[PDB]
Amino acid sequence: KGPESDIVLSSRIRLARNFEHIRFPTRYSNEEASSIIQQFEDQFSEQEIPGIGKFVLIRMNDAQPLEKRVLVEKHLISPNLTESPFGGCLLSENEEVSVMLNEEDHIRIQCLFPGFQLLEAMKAANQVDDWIEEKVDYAFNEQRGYLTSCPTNVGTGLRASVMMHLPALVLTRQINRIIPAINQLGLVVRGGNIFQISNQITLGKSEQDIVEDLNSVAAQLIEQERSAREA
Amino acid sequence: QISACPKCGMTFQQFRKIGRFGCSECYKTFHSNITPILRKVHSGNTVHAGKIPKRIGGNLHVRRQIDMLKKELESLIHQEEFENAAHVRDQIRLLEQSLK
Ligand SMILES: [Zn+2]
Repeated sequence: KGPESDIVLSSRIRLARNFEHIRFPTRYSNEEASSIIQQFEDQFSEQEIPGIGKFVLIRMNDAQPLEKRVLVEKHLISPNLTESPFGGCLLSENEEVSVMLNEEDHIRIQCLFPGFQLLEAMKAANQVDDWIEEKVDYAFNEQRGYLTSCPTNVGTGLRASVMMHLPALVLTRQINRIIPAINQLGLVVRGGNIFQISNQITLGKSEQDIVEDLNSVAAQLIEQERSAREA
Repeated sequence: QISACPKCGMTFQQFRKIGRFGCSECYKTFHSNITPILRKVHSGNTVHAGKIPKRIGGNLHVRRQIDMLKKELESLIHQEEFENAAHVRDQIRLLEQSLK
């Protein structure tokens, strides 16, 4: 499903956020960790945002182990959070929009869509962002931006990813020239024919500029893989 | 100098080892030291050109007004237009009462 289902496997948007007045997961107490996940149960767990759907909180404490396996596989949570006591996943019925809680940051919003639809995913994630912001005091600073545990995330707190299947570009030996070009363009690639492309930096650019550039480059890859298949 | 975070507790040398911040206020406490770090991670960039949250964004604009106004007061006091410094004193009170 999704635009370019043949080529792009998915489009991912991730927004890291922390409570202003609560210690980051590096030093916060268990009571602090518990309050965040209760504040999410109370104010978000049975709530609809229109167009995105109903969210339902999964407390990891209450979650069966194989349930956590499926959440890991489906990419709704990360492996560290399976053993996290107060970790949680606030998930839409659609399972496309999720809000991971008490992992590296207090909050990590995720939009994972099928096609090549970065912007739809940006738009959706900024909605969940503003929604949570209505009732949660974000750890923000007008000069440095959103404040996160790692400095690799500070600023926009946005990590944007596109997953692409490019068999023909591997076969044509083109792939060897393209990875060097991606890097010099402010993006990073990782891995038999599946590549994931994300933004390098999170400070000094706007979120529009981040998604814009990632989208532009992904678009040209889409046209190159299609041209290599026609060959 | 070399202080610790009044809330995290974390001191800069801890931050060097661990590589992860303690709380909001570690950015405040290590501001000077962080900037070379950000310059290096984000291709020389150091200032958020991004998004302002909705709710608290307006309260942060008010604190900007306040502080500009706090400076107009200071000139006016070094100058001697004191009828107008009376005005700014009360303008600042106004903007803080709106926060309350
Ligand atoms: Zn701090």
